[PDB]
Amino acid sequence: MDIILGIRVQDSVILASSKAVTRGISVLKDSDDKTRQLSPHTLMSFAGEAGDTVQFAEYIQANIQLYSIREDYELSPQAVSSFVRQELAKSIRSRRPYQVNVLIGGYDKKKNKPELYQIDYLGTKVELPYGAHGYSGFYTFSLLDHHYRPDMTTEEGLDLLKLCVQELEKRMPMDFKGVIVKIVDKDGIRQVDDFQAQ
Amino acid sequence: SDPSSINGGIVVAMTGKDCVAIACDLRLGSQSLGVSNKFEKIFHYGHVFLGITGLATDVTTLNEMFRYKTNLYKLKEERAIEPETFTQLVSSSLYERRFGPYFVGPVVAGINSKSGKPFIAGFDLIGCIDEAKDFIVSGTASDQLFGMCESLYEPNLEPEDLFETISQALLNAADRDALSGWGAVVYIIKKDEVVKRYLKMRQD
Amino acid sequence: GSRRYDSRTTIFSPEGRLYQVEYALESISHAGTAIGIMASDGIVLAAERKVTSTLLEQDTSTEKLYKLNDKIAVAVAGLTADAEILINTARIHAQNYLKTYNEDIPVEILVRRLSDIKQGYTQHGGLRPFGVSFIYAGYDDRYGYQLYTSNPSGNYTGWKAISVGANTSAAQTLLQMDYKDDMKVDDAIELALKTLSKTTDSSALTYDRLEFATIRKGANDGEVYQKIFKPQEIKDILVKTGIT
Amino acid sequence: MTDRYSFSLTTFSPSGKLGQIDYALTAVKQGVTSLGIKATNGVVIATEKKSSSPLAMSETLSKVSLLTPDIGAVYSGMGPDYRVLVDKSRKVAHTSYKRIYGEYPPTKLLVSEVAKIMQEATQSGGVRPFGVSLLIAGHDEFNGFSLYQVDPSGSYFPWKATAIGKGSVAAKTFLEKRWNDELELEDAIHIALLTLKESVEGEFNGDTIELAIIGDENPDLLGYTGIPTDKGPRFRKLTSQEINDRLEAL
Amino acid sequence: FRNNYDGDTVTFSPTGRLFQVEYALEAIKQGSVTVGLRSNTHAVLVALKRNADELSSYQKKIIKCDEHMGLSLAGLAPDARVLSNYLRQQCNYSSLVFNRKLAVERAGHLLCDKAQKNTQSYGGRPYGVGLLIIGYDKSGAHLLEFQPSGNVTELYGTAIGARSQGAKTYLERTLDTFIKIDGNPDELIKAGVEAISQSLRDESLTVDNLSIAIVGKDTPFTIYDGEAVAKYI
Amino acid sequence: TTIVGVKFNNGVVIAADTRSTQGPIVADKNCAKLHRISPKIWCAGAGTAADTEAVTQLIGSNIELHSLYTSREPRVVSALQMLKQHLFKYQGHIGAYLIVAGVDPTGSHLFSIHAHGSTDVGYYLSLGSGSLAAMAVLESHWKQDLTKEEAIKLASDAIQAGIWNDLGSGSNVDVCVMEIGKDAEYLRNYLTPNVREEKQKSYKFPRGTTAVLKESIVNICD
Amino acid sequence: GTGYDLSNSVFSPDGRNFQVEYAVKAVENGTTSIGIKCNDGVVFAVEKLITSKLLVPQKNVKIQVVDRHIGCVYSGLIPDGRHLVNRGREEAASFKKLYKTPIPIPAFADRLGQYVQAHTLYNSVRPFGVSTIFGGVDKNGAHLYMLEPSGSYWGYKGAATGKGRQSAKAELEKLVDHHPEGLSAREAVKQAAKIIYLAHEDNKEKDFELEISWCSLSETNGLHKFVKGDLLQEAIDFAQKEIN
Amino acid sequence: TSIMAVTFKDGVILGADSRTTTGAYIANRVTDKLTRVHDKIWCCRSGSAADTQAIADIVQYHLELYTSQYGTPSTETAASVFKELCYENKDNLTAGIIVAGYDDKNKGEVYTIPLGGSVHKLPYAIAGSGSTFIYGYCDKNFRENMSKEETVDFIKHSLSQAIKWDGSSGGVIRMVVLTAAGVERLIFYPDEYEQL
Amino acid sequence: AGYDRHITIFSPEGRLYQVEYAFKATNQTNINSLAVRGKDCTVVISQKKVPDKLLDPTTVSYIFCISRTIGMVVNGPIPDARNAALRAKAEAAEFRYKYGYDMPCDVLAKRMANLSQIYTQRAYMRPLGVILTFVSVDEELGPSIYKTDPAGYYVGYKATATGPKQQEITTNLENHFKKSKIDHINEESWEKVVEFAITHMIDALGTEFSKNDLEVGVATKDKFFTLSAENIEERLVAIAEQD
Amino acid sequence: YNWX
Ligand SMILES: [Mg+2]
Ligand SMILES: [Mg+2]
Ligand SMILES: [Mg+2]
Ligand SMILES: [Mg+2]
Ligand SMILES: [Mg+2]
Ligand SMILES: [Mg+2]
Ligand SMILES: [Mg+2]
Repeated sequence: MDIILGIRVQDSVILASSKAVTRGISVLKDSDDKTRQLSPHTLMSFAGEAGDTVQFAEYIQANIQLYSIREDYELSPQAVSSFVRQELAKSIRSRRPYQVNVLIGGYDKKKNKPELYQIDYLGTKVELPYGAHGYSGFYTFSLLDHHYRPDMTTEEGLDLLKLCVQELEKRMPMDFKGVIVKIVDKDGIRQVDDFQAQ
Repeated sequence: SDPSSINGGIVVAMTGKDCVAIACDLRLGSQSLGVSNKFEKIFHYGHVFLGITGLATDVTTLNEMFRYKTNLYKLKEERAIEPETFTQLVSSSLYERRFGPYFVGPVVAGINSKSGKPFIAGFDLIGCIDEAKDFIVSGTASDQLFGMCESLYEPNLEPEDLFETISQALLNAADRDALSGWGAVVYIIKKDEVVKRYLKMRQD
Repeated sequence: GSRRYDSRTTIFSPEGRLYQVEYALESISHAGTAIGIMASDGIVLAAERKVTSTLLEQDTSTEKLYKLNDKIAVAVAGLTADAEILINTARIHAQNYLKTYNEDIPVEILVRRLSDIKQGYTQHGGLRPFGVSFIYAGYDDRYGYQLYTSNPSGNYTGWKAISVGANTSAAQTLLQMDYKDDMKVDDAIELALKTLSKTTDSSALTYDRLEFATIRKGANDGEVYQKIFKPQEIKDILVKTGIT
Repeated sequence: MTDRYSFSLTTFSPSGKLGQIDYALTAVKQGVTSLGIKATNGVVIATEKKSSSPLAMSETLSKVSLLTPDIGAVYSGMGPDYRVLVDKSRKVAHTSYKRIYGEYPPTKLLVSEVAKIMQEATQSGGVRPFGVSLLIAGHDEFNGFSLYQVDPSGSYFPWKATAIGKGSVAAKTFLEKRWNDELELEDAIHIALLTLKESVEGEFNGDTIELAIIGDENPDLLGYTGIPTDKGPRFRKLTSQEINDRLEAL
Repeated sequence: FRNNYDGDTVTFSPTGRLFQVEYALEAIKQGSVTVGLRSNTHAVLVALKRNADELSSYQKKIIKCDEHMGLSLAGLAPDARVLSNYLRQQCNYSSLVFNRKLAVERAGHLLCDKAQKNTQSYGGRPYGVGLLIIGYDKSGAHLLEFQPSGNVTELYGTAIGARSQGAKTYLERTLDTFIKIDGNPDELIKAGVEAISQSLRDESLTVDNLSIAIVGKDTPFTIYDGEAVAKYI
Repeated sequence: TTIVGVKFNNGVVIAADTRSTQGPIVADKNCAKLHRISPKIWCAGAGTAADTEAVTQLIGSNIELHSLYTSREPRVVSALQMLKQHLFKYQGHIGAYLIVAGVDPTGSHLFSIHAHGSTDVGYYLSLGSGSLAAMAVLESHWKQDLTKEEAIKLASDAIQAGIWNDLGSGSNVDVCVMEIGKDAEYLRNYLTPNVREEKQKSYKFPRGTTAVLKESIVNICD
Repeated sequence: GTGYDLSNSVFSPDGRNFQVEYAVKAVENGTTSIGIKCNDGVVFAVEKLITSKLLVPQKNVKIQVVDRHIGCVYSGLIPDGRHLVNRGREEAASFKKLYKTPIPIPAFADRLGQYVQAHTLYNSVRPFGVSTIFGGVDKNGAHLYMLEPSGSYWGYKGAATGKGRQSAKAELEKLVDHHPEGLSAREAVKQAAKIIYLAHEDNKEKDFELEISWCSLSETNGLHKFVKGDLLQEAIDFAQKEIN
Repeated sequence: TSIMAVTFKDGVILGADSRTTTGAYIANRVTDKLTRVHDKIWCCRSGSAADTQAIADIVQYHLELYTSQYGTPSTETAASVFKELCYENKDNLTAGIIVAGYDDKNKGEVYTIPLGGSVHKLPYAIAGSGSTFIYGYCDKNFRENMSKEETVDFIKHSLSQAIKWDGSSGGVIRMVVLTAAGVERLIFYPDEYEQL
Repeated sequence: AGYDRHITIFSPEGRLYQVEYAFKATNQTNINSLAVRGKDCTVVISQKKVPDKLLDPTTVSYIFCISRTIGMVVNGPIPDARNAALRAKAEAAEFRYKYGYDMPCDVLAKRMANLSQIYTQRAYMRPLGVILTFVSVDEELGPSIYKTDPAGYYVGYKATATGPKQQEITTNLENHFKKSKIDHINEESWEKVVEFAITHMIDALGTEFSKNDLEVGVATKDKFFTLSAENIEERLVAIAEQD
Repeated sequence: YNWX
């Protein structure tokens, strides 16, 4: 499976995501953005079966952008995620379940606090300081459990992820061609164009 | 592959002297992987408590389901739902899906506001109501829990005492179960008041 | 054939109005008067009962005020039976929202839904509309206290104070008169009463003829408290204001 | 073939009057009288057995029905419409409550469910409202004793007492005078009997009257013993003999 | 009276008529004309085509239903398409499923029953076109007359549409003559036109006006249009 | 599970154990296996605990209505047809093995229903993992024209057969009697031969034994 | 008011159904047809109006069979008869399939009945514009029936319907009065050609074609067959004899 | 299960054993496998109990309704119903049924519908697991037009053998007699049939 | 509005004319009939009038056998009668299949009534112009007689009659019972009871009867049946000795 | 499930 990580600091949420799309025997693309902006202060990353993955994320995007319009307002993350959980939990007993895991992170302009949610293909949701999906967590959690602290500055977080990715690059069978990182804060969403080395 | 065994979890409730108690552990994992240590499994609707072990997505869903159903009940009847009753609600709500069940094991605890006799009950994944006047258990550490309880239990225990009991039962039975533990919470209940204490336990 | 007996309920009058909607508001104007007034710290709903008697039972009654949520309530003017149907679906949609977003429903959203069901019956279906007018009163985090109104046509609009049923223009003028932007709850109450007392088609305003409710966010708490006034609680409030 | 009457038969007249509803209320007026009275520890309902002939057998025509062991109902209007209303009412009592909560529905609710049934007939395509008004009486652990009236419009109200059909106004008046809030069941049966006397044209006895009450639990009518939580039904229809014994105390 | 009994085909008059059906038959009467007639070996269809102006095509009035059966339409063109389609289908089904060429007499039985369902149901509306059908089968040559009422009659020859009654008499006379035209195709066709001309009035028939179809023993039903009919005036 | 039914001179009786189990583990040490269908028609069930209660209530209900609609007491042959066609509808997936008996204006009746929807009738019957043990007893001591008191012992003995010689059954004995002219009696815990001996010690832990971290109160009322 | 005759299922204030009656009229304005029950079978016959000399002789058959032992003839709106026969056929098949034995006449009848009666129950359909005479042979005897648009049907020693209805029933009663013993099918076939010829006078303005059919336990083994060749001319002639 | 139906002068006789097993355990030793679908048309049931009971109940209905509407039903018909149910629902049924009845015009008739859903009319028929063992005896001892007494014997013997050998059979022998004079219930205990 | 007399809706007076008009249709035939209860039986009689001499008399009946135990008599046009018959039978089978025992007469009635009520409330269905009298000998209640009408009313009678001359007969009978004090004839054999019946019909309708004029039906423990022409004669004969 |  692909790599998906998330970490919530004091004033923001950071998401990292492998940049590769492999198929059977070849690596098809070294620059994939496994993420969609749900609403100007909410970002969702995903990992999973081939098509289901994008298909699913784009659907949630629509269904959210639509609400934002109908109401001239932006749903809180605790809400956007809950919606997402219901959509997933709805399909598990469907004819063909969406096989997607998502990490959702946003900034609650109202509570003026950042939030990160992890939900798996079954609709298992849980709020966390940091999280990951698939095998990734297996190498990273220890690191986080160790070097994480709630009052972390954003800069302190990017270093922590770097430390993480480094381990993964060191001990993980498959080459994921690096990651793409994004930060979610009061000012919205921005992509860190410098992570190939920092 | 055993839906009931992916996420992990245990809950137990016991009756006392004009009081009941219910507790659970805080783990949420994926097979061997511990994931969250803040997955409370005890929910309450008014003065009726329900804990649910099993597959996490179902645990959640059901909870949401019972909120909805208990809220409408209150508007329609203008009084808060009672345990004896709620239980029947849970039971009927599970059997409705007899051939494609929610992989869980609810347990209910609370007290009749009118009558005052403490109440607890449990169920299998499809509705069979397990009525017992002493204790109920559920989760990956069921065997264990049964063991702990059946031994340590004694009728008419006072709030300060029953606490210990339930806590040990949980704590100890958890430690013998790989998939459960990582934290624990216990609710002591009384006609007018209810207390919530978290326990200190191994984190392995 | 069957067309013969079809009262074509959703057609347009040569003048561009919807016969049945128009004819419905009339039905409504004959119903007891209900009123809602928005304060800087609460909202009041009050209403007069139609077709009464010395033997009715007020204690266990609820014919014009209903709870839709722990945060939303409505006052009804029109056929009660119709009202209930819409209310039940209304109650359901609230919970469907909660289950879906783990947050209580914004008043406007609920209202728009109800209205849209109404408009439905207005454009297709071939059925009679709901002889009902609603005034909704509720709270939430986006807009705070809000008061709305929906009528058989489906339109809904927002008000700082409004009334429905019998003697609208009458009461509305009274309101446009004594109401002021920075009012307070305890004061609102008085006004509502005064109005009804000046709009009543019957003798004098007695408790048995009323239904009364308020929504407050008491500074000594956090959760918004809805309180349907128990009978004796109505009589009590009546003396103070000076109706005796 | 097939029901093509998918439009309403109850539209609004320009005066804002619902034709078929008012008309239905009229049919009720023309129907035999029936009434009910609430007491502190019980309630009562009654009517007249308008034997449309002295050749029919009165008992086979229960105008008073049991809906759940703690609730009963009666009407004034068109008997048939009442009957099918009872079925539906007894059924929905299960499908929407006992089959989900394992205990019978409280009165307000059941009544409410019935109202819903009648109202739908006041709007659904292809039907005419029901030509009946009903008074339902019952009890439940949390609300105590209650009495309600349900009109064809669908509206329903709780009454300390009331009556309907033919002499309603007359009777209602008789009641407003004799009722109060400190009555034991026996006393109310009295009143009911008098109030009924006034509307009754001819022979007036236990073979021409039908009464029923809602009171103390009746183990002797349960049918089995063992379960203690269920102490027995509170609804009892009075036998012909149980009636006369009281009349003679006029 | 009438606007109280001619509203729908599901309302009988008090005399027992069926106004809608009856109104339907009238569309036929305002439709152009066409004629059919059969010998013991061939069957012909001659149909006069109507134009709206001297600047249009002359609406085709003949439809091939199968290699062995076909018809002429009189009145509402849409309804003809609809009803010929059904026949094409019920014709296909026989060949496919039973490797059997459908019997004209049955073709009628079907059209009849089809039209009927449309004269006993609310909302419906009778078909508004008359039809003449011809075909060569196992029991020989044939010709049928279809009236929207649901009546289908097998005749030796006939015609329908405006002024029809004219030719109808010509044939009524010429019967003994043509019922013996076996083996000679061209003759039968000439005979068809003669009859057609005894119901003319407006102008004389032309190469753009006419349309003819023929079937029989060693001749697959075929649509001769314009250019080809010159040799028949 | 062990359920039995025995017919006697002017009525019928049924009985059952009270052990409910999830595999080899006792789930309920005294669960009720006797179900009331109507006042005088009771049924006993073994198989999937939940299905026995469900198909029993469902029909109980459908029956209760049917009576009101007919102003007549219910008949067993009815509950029986109702139960059987339902079960047969579901190809055997409703694990309900039942013994249904009771009294009605036509007489006394005793029957059995297997989850695939086949029915049987006789003077004594049993079902469950304890079926064999009891049936043995039943084949050893039955005789026609049993009294009320003789029947009970019989049926009581038979369950005891099951209890002692079948791991799948245990605890107490539930009995219900139904006689032609009297009200029916539900005897829950007719026999209690499996009480726990007093425990040897008491584990009342001295207070404070447990390590707590955080402690708070909860808000119930609105 | 009136209007009691514009919609099928409506009851006049005198309990009649007008639309059904008008239907009867459409029948009366139609050709005649009859049936005669005999000692071991039934015979049916009907008039065919030779609208003109272009109709092909012996080709536009009108009588029909159902299954292999039932004959049907009806007067009025031809097509409607066809439709009715169709259902009859489907209904007969459904009987044989599930019970093996070719359907008994009384059964078949009632079957045609309930269908027709059904067309006098809803205003979205019109009653059938034909009366039908049908019957055949079964396990226990011969059976002859007649069904009117109202869906009423009974068993007949003989029956007639159409414009010549009254002449026939006249000649029919004669037969009944004269041969209580019953009649041999051969005799009956002849007599049938009579009753039609005679009854043709009621419409003596146009020429006609005759058509007959029978079902006899001894002349046709029980199956229903038409009359052709030798046997037919025999009766055509026995007719032109007794007229003068 | 061991069942057979035999046609004779006076009418017909159905007989069967009384054992229903679930594997090798005897669930019911007194089972009545001779079921009535009409006053004078009965059937013998072999195969799944449930499948059979159900099929039978559905035929009693179809016939009761037939009656009301068209009088007393023929046997050929009673069979047709069965055939229809069995043939039409073959994938979900395991029931082999023998229908026997008595008419005033047709005397006695026997039809047998085997697992496939075919219907066969014949002088006699046997079925049930226990029947494998008597195709011999039966084809050998059966004579057309026997007497009641003679037939009860033939049946009594044939089946006693079947019971002897097949463990899926036993209990008691049941017979039912269908004739003008009525319907008779015959029963035979072990102590009699075993030593013959 | 002014169409309120065409469909089953309310007239401003609270009446459903359509129901009322049907009640008049029930008399279109001009046939009376009645029924009475015995000690252990129940009997019904109806006039058999066959005008047209061209009808196979054996097929003219307004009496139907519903179930082995239930018998029904009909006053109304024939087509609407047979309809009701079929459904009665169908409902009778279903009841047995689904519930196990034979459908009680009082029950069959209620079901039929409920069906009628439906036509009273749904504008697509017209009521049927028929009054139905159901009879049998319930294994529980005894000989029974229940009736239903287009209004959807159903009730059980100690005895009853129907047709144009309803009242004549009802009054006649009303007297007999006021005279004897009991709810049923007091004769053991069903044969005398059939007698009593025909007697009273004459004693009120003042007309004499022959065999081809009456139609009769009886009910007994576990069976019901109609009498053959001849069976009746044995009755008509036996009466010409009291009068 | 439970047995039961
Ligand atoms: Mg477990
Ligand atoms: Mg552990
Ligand atoms: Mg054991
Ligand atoms: Mg006539
Ligand atoms: Mg053996
Ligand atoms: Mg109607
Ligand atoms: Mg209509």
